Amino acid sequence: NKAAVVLCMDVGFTMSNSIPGIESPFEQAKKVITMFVQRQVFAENKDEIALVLFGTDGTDNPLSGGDQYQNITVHRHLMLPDFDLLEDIESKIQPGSQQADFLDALIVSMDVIQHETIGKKFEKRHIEIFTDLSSRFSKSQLDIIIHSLKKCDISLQFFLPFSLGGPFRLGGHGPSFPLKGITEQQKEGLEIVKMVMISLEGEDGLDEIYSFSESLRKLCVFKKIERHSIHWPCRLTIGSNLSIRIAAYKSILQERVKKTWTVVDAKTLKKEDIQKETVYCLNDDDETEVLKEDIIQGFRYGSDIVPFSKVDEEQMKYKSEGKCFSVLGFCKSSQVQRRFFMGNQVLKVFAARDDEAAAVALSSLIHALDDLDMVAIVRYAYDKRANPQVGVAFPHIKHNYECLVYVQLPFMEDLRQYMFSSLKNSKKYAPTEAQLNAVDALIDSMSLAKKDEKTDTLEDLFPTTKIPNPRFQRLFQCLLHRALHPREPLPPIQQHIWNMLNPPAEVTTKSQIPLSKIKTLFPLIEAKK
Amino acid sequence: CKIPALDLLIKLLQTFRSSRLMDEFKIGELFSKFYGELALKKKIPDTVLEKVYELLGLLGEVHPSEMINNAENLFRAFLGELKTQMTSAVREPKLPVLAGCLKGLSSLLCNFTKSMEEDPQTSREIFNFVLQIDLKRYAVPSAGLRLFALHASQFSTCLLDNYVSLFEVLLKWCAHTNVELKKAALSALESFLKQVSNMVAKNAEMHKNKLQYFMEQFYGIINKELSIAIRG
Amino acid sequence: YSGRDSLIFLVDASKAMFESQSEDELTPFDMSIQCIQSVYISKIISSDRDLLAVVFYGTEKDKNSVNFKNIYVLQELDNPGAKRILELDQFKGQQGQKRFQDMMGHGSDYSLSEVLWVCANLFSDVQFKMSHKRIMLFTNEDNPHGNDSAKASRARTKAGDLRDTGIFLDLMHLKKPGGFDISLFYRDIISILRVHFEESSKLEDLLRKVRAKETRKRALSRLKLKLNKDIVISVGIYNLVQKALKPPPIKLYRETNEPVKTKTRTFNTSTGGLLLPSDTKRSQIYGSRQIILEKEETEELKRFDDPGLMLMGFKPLVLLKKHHYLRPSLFVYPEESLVIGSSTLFSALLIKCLEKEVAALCRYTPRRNIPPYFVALVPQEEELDDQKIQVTPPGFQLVFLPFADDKRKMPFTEKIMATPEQVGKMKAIVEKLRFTYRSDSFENPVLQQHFRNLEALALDLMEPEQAVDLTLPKVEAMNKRLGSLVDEFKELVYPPDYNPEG
Amino acid sequence: SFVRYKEVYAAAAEVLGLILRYVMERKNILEESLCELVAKQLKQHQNTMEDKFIVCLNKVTKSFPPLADRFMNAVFFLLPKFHGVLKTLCLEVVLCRVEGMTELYFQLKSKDFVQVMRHRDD
Amino acid sequence: KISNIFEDVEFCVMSGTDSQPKPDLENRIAEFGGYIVQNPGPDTYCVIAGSENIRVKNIILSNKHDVVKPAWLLECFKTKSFVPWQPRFMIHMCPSTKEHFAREYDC
Amino acid sequence: CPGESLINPGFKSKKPAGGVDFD
Amino acid sequence: KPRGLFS
DNA sequence: AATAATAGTTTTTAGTTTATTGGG
DNA sequence: CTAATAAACTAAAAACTATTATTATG
Repeated sequence: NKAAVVLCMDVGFTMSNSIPGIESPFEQAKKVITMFVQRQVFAENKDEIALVLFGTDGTDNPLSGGDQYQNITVHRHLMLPDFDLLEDIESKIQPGSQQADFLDALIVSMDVIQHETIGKKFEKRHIEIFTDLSSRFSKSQLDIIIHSLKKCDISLQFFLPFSLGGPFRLGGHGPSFPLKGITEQQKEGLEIVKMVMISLEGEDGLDEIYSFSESLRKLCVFKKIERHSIHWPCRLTIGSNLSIRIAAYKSILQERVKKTWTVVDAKTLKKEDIQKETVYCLNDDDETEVLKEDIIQGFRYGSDIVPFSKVDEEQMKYKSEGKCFSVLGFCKSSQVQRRFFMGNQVLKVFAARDDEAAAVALSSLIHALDDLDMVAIVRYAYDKRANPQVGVAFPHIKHNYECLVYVQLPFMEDLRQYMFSSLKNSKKYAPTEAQLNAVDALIDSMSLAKKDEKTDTLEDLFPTTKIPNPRFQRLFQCLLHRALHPREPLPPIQQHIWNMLNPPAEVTTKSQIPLSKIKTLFPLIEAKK
Repeated sequence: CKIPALDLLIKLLQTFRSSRLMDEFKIGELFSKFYGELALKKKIPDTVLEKVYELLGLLGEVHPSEMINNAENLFRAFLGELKTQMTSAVREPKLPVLAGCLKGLSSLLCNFTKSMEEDPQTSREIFNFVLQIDLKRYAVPSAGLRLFALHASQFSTCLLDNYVSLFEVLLKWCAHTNVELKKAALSALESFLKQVSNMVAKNAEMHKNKLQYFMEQFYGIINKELSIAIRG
Repeated sequence: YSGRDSLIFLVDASKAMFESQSEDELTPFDMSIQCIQSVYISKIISSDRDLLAVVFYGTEKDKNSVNFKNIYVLQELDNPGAKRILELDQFKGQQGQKRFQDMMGHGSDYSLSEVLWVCANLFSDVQFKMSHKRIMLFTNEDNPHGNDSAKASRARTKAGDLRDTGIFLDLMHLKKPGGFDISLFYRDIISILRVHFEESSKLEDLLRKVRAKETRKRALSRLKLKLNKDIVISVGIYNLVQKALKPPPIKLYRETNEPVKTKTRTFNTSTGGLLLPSDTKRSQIYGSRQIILEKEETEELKRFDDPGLMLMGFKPLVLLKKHHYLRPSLFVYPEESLVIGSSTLFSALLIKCLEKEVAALCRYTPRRNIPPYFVALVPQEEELDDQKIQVTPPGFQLVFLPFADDKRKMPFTEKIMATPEQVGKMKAIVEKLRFTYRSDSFENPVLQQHFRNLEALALDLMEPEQAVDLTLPKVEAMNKRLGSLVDEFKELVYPPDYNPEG
Repeated sequence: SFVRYKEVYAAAAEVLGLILRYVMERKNILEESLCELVAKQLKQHQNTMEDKFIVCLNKVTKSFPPLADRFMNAVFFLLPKFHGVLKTLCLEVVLCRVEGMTELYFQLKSKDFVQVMRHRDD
Repeated sequence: KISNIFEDVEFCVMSGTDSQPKPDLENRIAEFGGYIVQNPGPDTYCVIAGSENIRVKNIILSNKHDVVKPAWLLECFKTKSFVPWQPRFMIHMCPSTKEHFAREYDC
Repeated sequence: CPGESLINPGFKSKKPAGGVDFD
Repeated sequence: KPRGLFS
């Protein structure tokens, strides 16, 4: 279903003035809208997007009247996002000398939503606000806005160039704004934003505020109009006397390309001009033509290849039942290693949804398996056209729900005997103690973990799994460029891609001296390519 | 398609060179056969097997319009792959065997086609300018020098530029081991001198290049250097 | 690469091979027949690339180049085809051995020096890099050549010289109502107690057809891990597990069995003539505009980093989620060819990351035309079995990390607890259903069925061998070890009238 | 034993075979232990591939025939493997053993003397 | 060849090992004009049945070909005349010989 | 060879598949 | 909980 | 008168074909 | 009021041994 998301973006000259050495809030906001809108148009999102702009010299809003709702220009109504949206983001977004109360723009864009949320189906109605919190304003409608939001079901977010609270990086790991360089106008705006969100959402109101930098390298940008992957409605079976329905889900699922490169002509730019055929012709006798069924299949057999059609195999091959998830037995959790984790997906499976008895049964599973340190062997079959597989099932407890994770297990044919040697047997390559201490000093200076103080948990200085694939970012960059600049070469790789790709270089500065220790203590020759 | 295929290709080659213009017109069918065979989307055969290009280069036939038109498609594909592989953008500024084979093809085909009546001339010129290293065998640069020597006139008005750069590249190529490089560079250089002499004879800007490039190098020259200046 | 395996098969042609203490048990000849058929099938499944031969002695009719009488060779060193299987199954069976006696000799004098000579010559005939020299005799008496002392001496001299040349002979215990004793003519002429009245020489496993397949010491890929930008480590990346499947359809002509050349061709719709690579443009029509592009920059977007590894840092293993698992884990072994001295470094870093339990997170690019992903490196130590043979290689188990867009969303689930009695109920259930794990006991029954079908049709059997579906529980013992636990847990959790479905 | 160039073991086998023809100038042999060492080296990493093996066997047996007895079958085994001058090397090696001539007719006919004697090389 | 009546009748020789080896059957059918193919072709009318295989079972599952025993073709050959189909060698026939059996008798 | 299948020495010795066996 | 341009 | 890239085998593998559900 | 989705299916590109012309010397 569609979503009626709108944008109430500050265009005032306050953010258009960049602080020397710090990226302008105007330009960071432009970066965020560009990245969101390219991820929206290229994915061809059906959710309707509109836009109003405050801090603008012009005023063409339906709520005019003077000193309120003024200096605010509504540009795009709720229709689909396109490349003309990119053009307007790049061209029409200009430093707006005029300033206005952002609350009036909020009410303008709410009226815009009400104008265009009708006549179209919608599973979500939304507004956000780009603001450096330094634009001229008067806090008058803020609580009126909170009430109007509660009465119109419209969600919000306020972005700042300022961080919420590592090398200084934009789109990477580290700071992206001075920690105390925010003006008192920005501080009072932050207090207003905080109170608005704690009145609207709740304790996650501080979990409601974010910034441009982490936007420029993460994909939460698409979390609440998001629709989860297709579930697996099936029934796990216990031997021959028990069976419970399931709603399986694939938590880890590597993202694929949505569109392949269609082979169009170079003379008319058409797939229609590109017609192809496969010619089965005997590899000898001047390529004697063979009918597409006169070619049949064989299989390799020892020192020969026996002709063996697929029909003879399928007419008796043991085929899977279909959507069936049959348990086989149980093994200890210590008997399974990550090397036996087969497949690319992670089946974050769940019991029968909306069946609280299934929830009780699943909780019993989680508790007893955790206490027994015990894993389950279940035969899995996606459907009848999918061959059966063996897999390991182990409990996975989240802070809000217990769950079971199913990962495919290997067969005997999967295993390969690849012999190696004993590294510790290498007395000629025994690690000298000084080298070991240099390695330890490096690792300590190279460690990417910080023990979170006043807690008991540990952090990672380079959390990567929470970051999307960097190739899609530059891929869409070049896609939009080539679309807009077919005559111009593809753009280079954005710096933020390196920043998100590179780890915190402060750890590297720590490791510098131990790096010298290692390179002095270890003889490492090189082979030329 | 293997060493037998390689030997077959060279045998047919030497057959065309030896026997020609007696029944070497029964090959247009075979020409189109090879044209479609290479035009196969599943083009497996190795770059060594690409001496077919010299085979595709044809001089034993009266050349009906058919292979004349097919030659344009040949040239576009060849310039495309030259651009692809010359640039290091494919992890290689390298062409293992394709470049010399294309040189031979164009040598046998440009004889009757593509003089300076069109822009794509200087387009195909751009590729040979980079000719860096050939690792002790030095086939491709000398091959390009020979190819230019054959169709130097096909490149006039786009060689009246960069007098020096072409001058020193000719000097270095003729001053390198594998003396075939030397003689190919000498032939390309003398063809270059022929063309520049004709054009400056027909340039009203004669005095310009005269006091600009010819007189200076001729005085500066004074092994074969002095002989080369004498020829110039 | 390492050499191949030479498996030499040689049976006696006499009455001892054709007789038993109980003829219901298949005679030594026929028993050797199912042994050779089974090992041929196993080799076809697993290692159908080496060379296998069949030769006879004792037969009064001989056929060999040396013209050694009573030494008749049947098949040269050959890969086992269906032809060999069928031509050995005709003599398979007690009726088949009578056919053998009729059309083939059985029972005559012979010298072991003769068979050693002919097998040495046959091994001399091969033209391949070689590693294994295995000769497998088939006889049920040790004496017959110890009877002739000169014959025994020359035979043992020849065998000793051959084993000096690496020719490795393995004794096969064979059933004999008189016995097949060792340390009488054996343990002094074989390179390596009971009178071996039985035939136990691992013949059980020789009859155990193996549905396995693995390559011969094949290198997957060797990479060079750059530390920061200049210090580089040569590493060998390998797997102890790799997906296997049925061989792909080998296309062949239905009228000649000849693989028909399958050449595809894109051609102009305007003309019908072939499309040149220039004629085709890459297009992805986003919105209303068709973005036209080409292959070189397409892969230059697919590729982003050089083949190698770019280290990110060190982190305790606790910083990874158990559900976080991108692609199946690999193993990393030190390599001392491109960078020498990295074995000392590998041992040092292995021990040090063992001490601090710090994983090596790394930006990894296997080759060109592939994005640099992020991988977790955990020290995978050497594990020695009972005989101190490394069952887990020393090195690093490399674990792969997904991305934010590479994780689908999970709808919120209720965490509704279960009473401790239910927990104990399933604890008893699982304790009844408890056993150990071993991956060699698990297979794909579909794949096994494929293998058996292909064999039996190539074997021209009236019926395919039936794959055992080990991916299905035994319901009898299941309900035996559940009993009242299932319905007790039901009434504890589920209403009796409300099944989990409907 | 070192093999980066043919010359190393070539000249080495030269001098060692000469030793074998001149240890006590053949008026005595008490350093037969040294000959055992060189024979073990012949086994040591030259009974696996055995290419330089035949070369050193050549050079030592030209000066000292009575050593190829330990490798008769070996040279019989590797003859079909070799096809170049290695064939002639093996042939002269077995030619040095007139003492080793007890019965080789069956060997050569089994080792297919026919092809090489038909194989016309001067 | 010598007898055109056995020509133009195509046999998918897949199993004939009862009393005479397969190559001899191939030679004799080549002499008498019956066409030979090793896998089911586009004009397959009859398939020889001499031994039980998985492929023979799959052919039995289909209804397109005649389960012919080699002794029947031997009788047709030594009598120098193709004989009409009658059930003493027959398991799975073709619809046309369903019509043939019907027009001569019942099953 | 210990730890190596006698059918294909150099390849790990194969034990028969057992499947599931409740205890 | 993100909302909007983070959705 | 010698050494040195170098194509010829396996190994995945990214797009491709089937359909099977999930809407609409 | 029509609609993703693995799966088996191809291609398809790259790594894995692996010999083998090639100057340098004459």
